[PDB]
Amino acid sequence: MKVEEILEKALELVIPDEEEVRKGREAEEELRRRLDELGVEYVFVGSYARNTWLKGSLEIDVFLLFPEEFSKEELRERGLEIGKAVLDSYEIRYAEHPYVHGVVKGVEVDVVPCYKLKEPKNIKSAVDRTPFHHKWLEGRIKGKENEVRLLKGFLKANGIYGAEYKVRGFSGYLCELLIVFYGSFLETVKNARRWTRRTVIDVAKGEVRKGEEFFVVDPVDEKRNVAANLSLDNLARFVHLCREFMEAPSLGFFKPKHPLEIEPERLRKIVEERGTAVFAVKFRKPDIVDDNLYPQLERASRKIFEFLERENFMPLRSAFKASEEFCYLLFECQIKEISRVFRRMGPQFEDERNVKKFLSRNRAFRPFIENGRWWAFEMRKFTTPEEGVRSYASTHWHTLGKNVGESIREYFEIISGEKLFKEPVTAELCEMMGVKDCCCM
Amino acid sequence: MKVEEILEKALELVIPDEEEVRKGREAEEELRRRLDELGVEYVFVGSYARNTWLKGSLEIDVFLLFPEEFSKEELRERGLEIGKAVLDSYEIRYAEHPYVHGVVKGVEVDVVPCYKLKEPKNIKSAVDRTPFHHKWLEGRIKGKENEVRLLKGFLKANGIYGAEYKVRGFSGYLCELLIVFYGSFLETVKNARRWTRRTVIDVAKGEVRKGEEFFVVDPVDEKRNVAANLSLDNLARFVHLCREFMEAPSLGFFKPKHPLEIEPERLRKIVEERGTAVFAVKFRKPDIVDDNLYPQLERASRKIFEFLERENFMPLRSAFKASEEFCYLLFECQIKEISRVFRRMGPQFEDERNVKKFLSRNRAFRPFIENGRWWAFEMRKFTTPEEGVRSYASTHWHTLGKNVGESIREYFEIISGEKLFKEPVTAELCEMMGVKD
RNA sequence: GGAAGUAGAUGGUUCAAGUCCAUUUACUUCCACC
RNA sequence: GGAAGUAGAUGGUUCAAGUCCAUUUACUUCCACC
Ligand SMILES: Nc1ncnc2c1ncn2[C@@H]1O[C@H](COP(=O)(O)OP(=O)(O)OP(=O)(O)O)[C@@H](O)[C@H]1O
Ligand SMILES: Nc1ncnc2c1ncn2[C@@H]1O[C@H](COP(=O)(O)OP(=O)(O)OP(=O)(O)O)[C@@H](O)[C@H]1O
Ligand SMILES: [Mn+2]
Repeated sequence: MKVEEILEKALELVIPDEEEVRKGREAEEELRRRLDELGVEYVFVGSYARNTWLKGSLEIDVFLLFPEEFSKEELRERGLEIGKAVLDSYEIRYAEHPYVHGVVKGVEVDVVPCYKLKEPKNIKSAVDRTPFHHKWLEGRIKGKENEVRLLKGFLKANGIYGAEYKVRGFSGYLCELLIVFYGSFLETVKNARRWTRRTVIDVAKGEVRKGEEFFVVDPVDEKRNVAANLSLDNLARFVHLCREFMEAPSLGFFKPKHPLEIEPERLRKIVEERGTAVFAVKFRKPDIVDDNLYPQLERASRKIFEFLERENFMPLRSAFKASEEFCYLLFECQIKEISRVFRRMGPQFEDERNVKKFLSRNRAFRPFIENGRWWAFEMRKFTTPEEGVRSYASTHWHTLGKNVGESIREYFEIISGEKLFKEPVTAELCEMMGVKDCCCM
Repeated sequence: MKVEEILEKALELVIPDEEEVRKGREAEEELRRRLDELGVEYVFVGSYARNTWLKGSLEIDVFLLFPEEFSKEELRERGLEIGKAVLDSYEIRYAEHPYVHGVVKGVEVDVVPCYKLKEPKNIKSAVDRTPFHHKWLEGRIKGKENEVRLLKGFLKANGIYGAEYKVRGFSGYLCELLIVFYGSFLETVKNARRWTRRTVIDVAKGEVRKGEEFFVVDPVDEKRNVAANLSLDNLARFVHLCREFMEAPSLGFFKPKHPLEIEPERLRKIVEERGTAVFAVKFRKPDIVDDNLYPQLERASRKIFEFLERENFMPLRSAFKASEEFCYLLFECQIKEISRVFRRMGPQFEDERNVKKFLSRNRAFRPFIENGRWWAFEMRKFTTPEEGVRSYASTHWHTLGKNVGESIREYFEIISGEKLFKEPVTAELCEMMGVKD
């Protein structure tokens, strides 16, 4: 179909209906009656206050403005007090900046404490720009909300919406800025296509520039990269998505895909067809927030992956999963088994004193001469990748992030092959190996 | 036994006995008589003519002299004809410069044609320097001819004596030059220790030097490297050898130990203990002289070894063997079997046009992005180093040396596992695998 | 918590470490959690 | 026959390989067979 019609149909996927808006307005009225009764300085920020929220994804943001003089400790104490005071029921978990998550009249709320500033240049808390963002966006976003919703739909469906470490994709606010910078979803997509990894997009200045890295300049604070946590890979995924959408437009880009329930039998065959070593490390999930788990999970992966590569097991790709009570670290290797013996470089034949030291050692085989250098044969303490990481992880748990490294210490195991296939990691496995035709809807 | 007491014993193995020399002088008188009777300018050279041959292996060198006017061909025709005429039973097989190998009274003989030059500069024939070697070295070795004999046995018990491509070792002449430079086998051994690949020995002026690479100058032709064919590794073996002898001297350094008969069962265990892929390419041996063969076996093997590495089989070492009718290229590999899928590198996402082509190629698995750029899983054609070289040797036979290549082109088998060990390549596997029993 | 940078200092590995594998002190950043 | 080198001519691989795998024509050495 023509791109214009594909977008009209996409709007039914991304615009909240009056069921949900009603439910939000009267959630807003209640929240206000409560906060007013409490006589506190507050301000509605975020997608709800600018009507740029997606269908079925409503969350109201209430900011409480405290005096700049307040300590970090007082900011916490009162923040949570009011937040608790104001919600039908609540929940407190945060990685660094304190807030309370909760519900009023069946709708989700974040009540967040912050400092009231005259300038967002220099910032006490980490969220101090948010009420300035809104003030910047408030007038400039009007009548473009649906463009925003389209871009947020396109992103979510394609798994790259959100700046959190779990996603490392596009923040909601980044979406709003882009729509402001580019006019419309379509125009964002059409331009997105020629973003290099060095595209600097200075919204306030209306400029596109070449810099050291991809960088969206926060209108509100110039030092701030709005896309600071957008992975170079997700940037790439996005520009590819754009190029692909404009060749062949489709409502598909706006509907999300889901892993297909794949038989432990079919992927037995797939793995053996590939003939690779695939195994995971299974360990108990440290009870910490998402934004803390995921970097350490990434870290754990890199470290073993690198261990695997300097040990010549020739790793391909790595992935991870965090279930309810377990985390897995998945790997695939080209080498299932390596020989016991390997080569070690020795001193040049002339360097007498070091040659002395080099054959000093007790070795099963005699060292030889090659291209005018001594060389030895020595044994490996392991010959398969599973054996390797079993050893690596046992002795190097410390280096695997503070919390997983500790959970791995208390207990970890290796699962490989069919045993591993009855674990809730198949989706990653499929994804990791580039398995075709295993996603749907 | 002290230092000099080891050269004493060795003398019986290096100096020719009563019988051996006496069979020479008469086999020499017999030779002058036929050659004179033919009326040729000829002159005796080499180890026998300088009383510098090792006991047991004697070879008389006779040089036919000719005017410079003779064509490349003319030199060759008379050279062979006079040769055939002079010897008893005789043999011709050479790689470039025509000589004739034979037997007289019972001993082995070489008769080589060459041109009578004024000076060994712009040397016409290949071997023209030999008379001019003799003319300089005769009167400078008169009495120290037992210092070469000690050096020769030493190097020949170590299989690193002989400049020919099967040995890449020390030339007989070079050893003679090491005595005239140093004065004694022992002193030669002393300095050897601080020899480097950077060494330039100048016999002409008697001066050690750190020039280009290793270079023993010929005082007869300054531009010759008398050490031209000594390998870097074979150098390395001699200099380590001399370090070992100096610190712990033995007669064992003169005994030629006979390549261990390690049973086919024993190393099947060692190879399985090492857990490595160890196979050989077996093919019919081309009917060519050694000097054209061994360089081709070197090349053949080098090329396959380099294939192996670039194919991620992680080879350790290689070796080769020439038998009656067969040749063997041996390899050992860390990887017995590699996965079927591998990674091909794509282009950076920004490059729309190359990304589009890279994605258009039919594969079995979705390509992915990693660290900015596209990557693709691809299926290998072979999963074992054996399947590997079968495929390589099949297609690249021509790059594997002129003749060995032709031979591989006709036929070869890849032998490994149980079948390999019952073939005449065990000696070479031990050496290659660094075995001690 | 993660990442980055600066000035360190230890361990282990190697014939050989400022470089490889870990550890740790000090300091300046940044990101995520809104 | 092998190797080092100067001046080009292709062919395969690959998204791209003037850089990977090969091939080829000249002129230039050099080594082994003594
Ligand atoms: N990573 C971030 N970078 C910049 N601003 C942020 C970030 N996270 C939150 N904010 C600010 O806080 C506001 C509320 O953010 P929140 O995480 O509640 O999502 P949102 O912007 O409301 O959009 P949506 O609800 O559609 O995901 C944002 O509009 C923005 O001003
Ligand atoms: N590669 C070489 N380089 C220089 N000179 C050589 C070479 N090969 C042979 N010659 C010359 O030809 C002569 C005869 O060589 P031949 O191959 O018969 O052995 P040799 O040097 O006489 O010693 P032996 O016969 O004891 O091994 C030598 O004395 C030497 O002068
Ligand atoms: Mn929100």
